[PDB]
Amino acid sequence: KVFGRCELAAAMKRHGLDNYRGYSLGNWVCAAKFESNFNTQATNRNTDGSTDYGILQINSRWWCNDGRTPGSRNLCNIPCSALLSSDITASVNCAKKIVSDGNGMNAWVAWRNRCKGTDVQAWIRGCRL
Ligand code: NA
Repeated sequence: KVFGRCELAAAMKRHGLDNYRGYSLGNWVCAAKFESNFNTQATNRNTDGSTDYGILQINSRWWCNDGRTPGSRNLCNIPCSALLSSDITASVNCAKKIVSDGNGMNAWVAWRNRCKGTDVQAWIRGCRL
């Protein structure tokens, strides 16, 4: 599923991401834009041989099982394929664990490089939430 911007903002807010670990809704929407372009089916291979899955490009190195990432963990206890669903529940549940791991949203290199310190409220502008 390719989410619309306000459509994803609503879904994230319903699933309690708005101000989760102190990160406002616009931070999450911004991260999703630059990680996946709001596409739940987005996959990208990393240089280390792990893969990033779904709207928030969650990494098989630590967070989900894809069966092809040697010496990797599955800390969200989910198949990485579950992170590609039209229903973002799994991605949001897993993202809550990631952002709690100690470095906040710096875990998402695209958030640090493209969203951090920017006017992230622009990403929820005009949305009925
Ligand atoms: Na894994």
